[PDB]
Amino acid sequence: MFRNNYDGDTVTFSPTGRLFQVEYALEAIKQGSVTVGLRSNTHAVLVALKRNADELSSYQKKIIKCDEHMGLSLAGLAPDARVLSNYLRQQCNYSSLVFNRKLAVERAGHLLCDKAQKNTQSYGGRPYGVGLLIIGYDKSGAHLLEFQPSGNVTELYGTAIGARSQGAKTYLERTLDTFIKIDGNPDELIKAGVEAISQSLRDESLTVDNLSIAIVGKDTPFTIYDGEAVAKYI
Amino acid sequence: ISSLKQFTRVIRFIVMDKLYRVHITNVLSMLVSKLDMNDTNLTSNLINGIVSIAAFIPIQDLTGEDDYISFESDTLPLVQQHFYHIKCGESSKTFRVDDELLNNAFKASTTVFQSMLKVYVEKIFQLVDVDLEDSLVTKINQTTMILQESMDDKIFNYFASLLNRNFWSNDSFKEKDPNYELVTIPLAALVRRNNGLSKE
Amino acid sequence: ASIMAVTFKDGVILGADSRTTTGAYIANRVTDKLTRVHDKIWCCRSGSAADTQAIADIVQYHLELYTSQYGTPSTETAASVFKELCYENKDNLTAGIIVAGYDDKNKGEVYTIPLGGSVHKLPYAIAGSGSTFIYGYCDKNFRENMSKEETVDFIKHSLSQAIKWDGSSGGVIRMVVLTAAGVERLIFYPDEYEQL
Amino acid sequence: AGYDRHITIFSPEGRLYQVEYAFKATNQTNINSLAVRGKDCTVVISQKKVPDKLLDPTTVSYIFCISRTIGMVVNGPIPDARNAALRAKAEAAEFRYKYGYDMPCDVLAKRMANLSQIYTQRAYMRPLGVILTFVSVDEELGPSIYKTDPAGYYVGYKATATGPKQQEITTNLENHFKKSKIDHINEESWEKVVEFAITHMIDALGTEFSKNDLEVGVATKDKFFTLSAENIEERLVAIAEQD
Amino acid sequence: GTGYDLSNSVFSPDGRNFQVEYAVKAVENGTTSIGIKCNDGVVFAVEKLITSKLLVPQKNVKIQVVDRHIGCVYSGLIPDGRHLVNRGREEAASFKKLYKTPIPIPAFADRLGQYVQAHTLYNSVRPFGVSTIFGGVDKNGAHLYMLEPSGSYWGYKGAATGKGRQSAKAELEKLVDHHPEGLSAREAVKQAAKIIYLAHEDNKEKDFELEISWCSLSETNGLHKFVKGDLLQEAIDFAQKEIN
Amino acid sequence: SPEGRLYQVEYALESISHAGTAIGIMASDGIVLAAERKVTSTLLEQDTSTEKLYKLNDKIAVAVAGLTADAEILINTARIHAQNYLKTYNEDIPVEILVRRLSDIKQGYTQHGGLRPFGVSFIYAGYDDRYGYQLYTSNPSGNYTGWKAISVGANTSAAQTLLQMDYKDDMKVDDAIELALKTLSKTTDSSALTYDRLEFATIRKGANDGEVYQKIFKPQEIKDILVKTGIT
Amino acid sequence: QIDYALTAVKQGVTSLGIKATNGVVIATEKKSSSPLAMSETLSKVSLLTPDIGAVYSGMGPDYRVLVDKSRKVAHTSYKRIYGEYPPTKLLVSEVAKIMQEATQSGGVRPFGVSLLIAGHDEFNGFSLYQVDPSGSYFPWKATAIGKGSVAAKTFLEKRWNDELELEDAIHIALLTLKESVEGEFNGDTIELAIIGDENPDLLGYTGIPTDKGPRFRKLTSQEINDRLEAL
Repeated sequence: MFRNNYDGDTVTFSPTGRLFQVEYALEAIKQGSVTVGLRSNTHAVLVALKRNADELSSYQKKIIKCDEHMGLSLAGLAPDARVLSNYLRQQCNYSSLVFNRKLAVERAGHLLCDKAQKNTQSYGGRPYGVGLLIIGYDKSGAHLLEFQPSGNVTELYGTAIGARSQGAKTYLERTLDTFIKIDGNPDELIKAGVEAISQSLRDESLTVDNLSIAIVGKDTPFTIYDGEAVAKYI
Repeated sequence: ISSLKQFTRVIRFIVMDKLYRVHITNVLSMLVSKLDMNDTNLTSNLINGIVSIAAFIPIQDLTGEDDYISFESDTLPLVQQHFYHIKCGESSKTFRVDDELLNNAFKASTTVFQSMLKVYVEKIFQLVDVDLEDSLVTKINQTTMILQESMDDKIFNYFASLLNRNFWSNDSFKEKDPNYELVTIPLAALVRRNNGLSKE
Repeated sequence: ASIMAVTFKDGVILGADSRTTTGAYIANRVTDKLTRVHDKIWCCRSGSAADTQAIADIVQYHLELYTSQYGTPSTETAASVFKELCYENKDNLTAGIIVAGYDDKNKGEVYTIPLGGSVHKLPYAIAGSGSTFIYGYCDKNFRENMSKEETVDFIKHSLSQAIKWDGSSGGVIRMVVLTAAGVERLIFYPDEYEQL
Repeated sequence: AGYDRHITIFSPEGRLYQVEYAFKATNQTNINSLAVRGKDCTVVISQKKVPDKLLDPTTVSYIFCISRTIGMVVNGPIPDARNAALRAKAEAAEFRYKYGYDMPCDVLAKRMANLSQIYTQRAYMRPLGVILTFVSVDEELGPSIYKTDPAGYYVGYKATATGPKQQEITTNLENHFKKSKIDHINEESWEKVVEFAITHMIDALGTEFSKNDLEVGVATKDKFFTLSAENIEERLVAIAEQD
Repeated sequence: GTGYDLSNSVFSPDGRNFQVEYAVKAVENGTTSIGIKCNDGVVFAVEKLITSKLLVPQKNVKIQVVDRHIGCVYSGLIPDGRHLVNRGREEAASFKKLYKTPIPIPAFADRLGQYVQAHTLYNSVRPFGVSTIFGGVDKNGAHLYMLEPSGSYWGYKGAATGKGRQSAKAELEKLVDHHPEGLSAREAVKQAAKIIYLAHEDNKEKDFELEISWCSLSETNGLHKFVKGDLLQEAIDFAQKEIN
Repeated sequence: SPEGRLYQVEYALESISHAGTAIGIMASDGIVLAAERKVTSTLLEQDTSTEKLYKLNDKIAVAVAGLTADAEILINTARIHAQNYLKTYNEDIPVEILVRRLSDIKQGYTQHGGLRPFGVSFIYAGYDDRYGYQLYTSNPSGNYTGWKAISVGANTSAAQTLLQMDYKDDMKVDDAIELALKTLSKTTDSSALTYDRLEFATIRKGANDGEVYQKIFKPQEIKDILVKTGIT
Repeated sequence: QIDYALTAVKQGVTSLGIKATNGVVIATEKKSSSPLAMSETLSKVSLLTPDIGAVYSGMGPDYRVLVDKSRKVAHTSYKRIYGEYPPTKLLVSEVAKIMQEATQSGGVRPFGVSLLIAGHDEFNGFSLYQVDPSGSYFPWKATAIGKGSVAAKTFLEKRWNDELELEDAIHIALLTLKESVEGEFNGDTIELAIIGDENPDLLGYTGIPTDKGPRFRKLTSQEINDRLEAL
């Protein structure tokens, strides 16, 4: 068989130029449930598929509020998102107190990139192991970002991360010119987010307990719809 | 390191099966050039290969002047085709080649001995300045002396004017405390074979 | 103390008295209040001798090191290193300093750092205890772009007065001329500046 | 296991493997240098090799100005040279401030060699792959040339050489102080001492130099400065019109 | 035994720090990025690859600005570019705060040099995964620098790094050959756009946006503005014409 | 620590049965200490060291069997505890308390297993007005024990036997001076015992009153009591 | 690991020490790493206090930074408290403690030197000590360390009596060094120091009769050659 000598920690470069410990983390993303993100010129939506343990247990929350203008969804390691979603919650709330200024989305991207990067220079600590779709309406429109644990944060119209992420990522890729023109309609942009996350399900059936949706933009502050609130989209 | 031991404990047998033998010139001139100056271990395990190939092979130009010759055009193309075949699940029994082409490949394969020794001698003088020590200094002198004995006068008389040449014009005995052994002895083994070289 | 610096056509000139007093007693009557932080960047000290000395000493360093790495220091920079020390340490210092120097681009440059730690670029600046008496003479008798000996005279008179009227000022009058052609140290004695 | 080859600890025969290797790095640039004493000057010649046509020769320097008085020339990878030069440029500014006189050549060397020693005795820090050649015209000792190495060693030379063809250059000098039987080069103007330093290097390397293949540093009393592109061509022109 | 290449501070038997050489490989396998020094400034250019159709056009900026008058562009691990440019600014603002003048290019370079070089000193921190091209305009004209993971840095007339390294370096040498006095601030921009468009054939699989910024003593009065709108199409259209 | 074993300890506990050889005998009206000196060269300066017999306070003293540079690190800190218990309670420190104070530092490494145990084993001879004369022992185990007579180091198992034989409770001090030398008849790898291979000490009922003198023997004083039989 | 450092000591230039009745002497050779180097710029025999000197065998640098750390400890831990300088016995103790800590501390290797420290304190008289990398230290009538260690140590037993005048011990330590010498043998490749009478000549001042000057004197390039002719 085939052993690896350069995958020990994060302070170690593979001969071909690769940080294996990071490539491995980037894979922890795909070890958690699927979530989807998309935006028009006036709104940004998130759809996540909360996963449960027994028939007898609650469902893991997959979307977290950050400020009244910005929120994110997670696919991957939960505690790593609790830790990052919290840091984001702070900067947002500091840009509010010191400068009385809603923290730009483009900037929380730049700030998380640098936060995750720190965990790939250091001996001892493992990299972050979760992916984040981040949404918000800042002074510059609607916005969506993809946060991989490598540090690479990228701004998009839509994407999807996790278990069978590929079903939606390919729907959105074709729907592009259609949904980014869903301005001034909120109910219709969610109808789309949900018709995309459902390409990534097998014979699987969205219910009031499976579905988690969040939205934000122009004159809608970041709100989260779990439970019965989500029924109208099924 | 494993698949270099697999291959060494089996070199002598490859020199026989009239198909594999073709590869042996290539695999050698590849080992020689891949002789590392930082990895003491990889080098000990390469010399293993290099000396085994020399112990069971005559360093000789076997071309009857047949014009098509050349290592490319005639050997390389075949070697790659055999490998492509072997790699895709297929075995060597399924591998069909003309007894004409496969003997062109084999004879043309015995041309590279000259251009490869210029690269072994180069790699020796680089090793004069390394903290490789003892066990491995010796084993390297065996490879240089075995390589000599498996040489026809055509090739040897070249190897000689190449030690002679490089021994005088060299920028290779700096570092503190050198392994002179690796270069003085291979000279003595030239004079063993050709006393005439001594007078001068 | 009692010090000033003036710019002109060819560069900048620094001037001072030489009298450090503790009380009514002149502890030293030959003080070198013109202190050097670089080839052609000098200062005028006034205030605590112990404070102005310590600072200039520490600036002489910052600039010797700046030279090592980054090269020759703008006159502007010398000033910034002074301000940074004086301002960021205001609560524990009593020093009023005049930084003056010659580069080739701007020629004559002068920065006065009052007590606060503020910094003010000017054509000429006076300071030190006995300055109060010549704000009048100077504003009336100063001109831009003076000749070398025109400026020596302007300083000799201004300082001849300050010393007449101030008890905390006196000694000899020291000058230091900073031009392209080099550093020239001046001295004028009492038998001379009093008869003016 | 076999890990006394990776950190600054003792092999079984009292050897510091990591230091011996560190030395091997000082050649990795492939520049040679030499230094000489005058009646009252000091000179350092280094080679300048600019292969990339995209480079700017003016930024390519292995000669560092450490103080008004003190010059340093490094054999070794550029990154390590600068790490050392910056630390010396600052140990010598601090020295002037704390102690009131300019920092003397041999003291700066003892202080960098002391430093170079800690690296040689602490697990976690690595020595630098550099050999620092320090020159000056120190106010007490005269022309000075002091060299420190990754080993922690320092000592003062009549003249010296460092790098790849080090011993070819060294043995040329040895045979010219066996012959004038002194500790210096009896010429007054530094110009003739620079010409001499270039001469005995051409002789020893068996190649000619152009105004672009050399870097010259010079120390007189009260100054250490480096020669410009042209200040060298003049020196070369004079060699060629007598030799 | 061996194992001389799993630890960062560690000297190979013949003077080499292997972990650094591996990082250079990560540089070589990333976006291609260049710099050109003209007669009164510098021009910078980068290749932005387009993973999918969903990446937003013009909206994932790679070129970072330092102070007001300095530009940085890097090739490789992008987050390491950011961590380096951050320490780059903390440094350029330490300098300004104390010495008033905004930090001189050569002095800025020496400061990055030491941060990087100092990341090659202990077994417990890995070198940067970027070769960084940076420069600007100071008291004495224009300066272009490049700085690899080892800490090495020099001043270039032009520079490249990235997958399309050897390719750009060669078109770059072509201009330094034809026009020794340097290009015009405006021309250098048209040409940088050519050179990126070419060094893209070494990565022609995916699609790309161009990104240019510059710092010119005549065309942006010493500051580091980006190249946008009409002047950007000016050059995108000049590349298309020298690709066909 | 596999079967309930203190490995890094036994390591050093048996490194002790190599170096040195020391003895302590408690008489009814005094105490005695004694040691053999390490492999000596002709040129080593005999009189200076006092290398294996150290004074701790005017009323306490230890014999060492172990690494010298290692015991000095201990003794230095024990001479101090002595003086802290003075400056603090204005009474001389009680022997057991000093012993425990060390034993506790020994066992400090026998557990915070991030630093290396102690060479060295101690015999302590001391007097305090709470428990007459005392004799104690200190292996790097951390344990201490009471003794009417004891030994540490090479040939330990052997002397413990002769000691058990010739000892009587009514013993005087001079009677115990002999028993100590006498039974470094056997336990001596050097055939024949000299004054220079020795170091000696006593804590008697004073050279005068009802009090307590302490006495580290000068070389000559040894060649004088060696005179009583050993060599003559 | 301490054992490997003692091994770096076992090679590296020979050095020695001899105590007498009225003085101590220590010497080593100055092996020139080149003829280009001026050997006067490096001192193998260093002053610690004006009553105490030291010589080594082994790793050059480790000696330097040990001579420095050593001078300082003489002040920081003695002179600044009691107004006197430290006694040989105790300054030696404070150096052993310094090296013994490089041993038992993590992240650092012990020093590659054995030291010979010679000196005179008012109460203990003359004495000569050896200090090993292990942090152990022993008192010597005379000994040697380094390569020539075994040859010279044997010669010293043969030639040493406890009635030596210091001039006799200088004579010996020159012969002893003549048999081991690696390079040439003169005043430029021998370093010799003594710890003898008080040298008022070398105080630098005159006016207090209670302090009389350094006992430590380092023989000049000349004084050596002079003795080697009548040798």
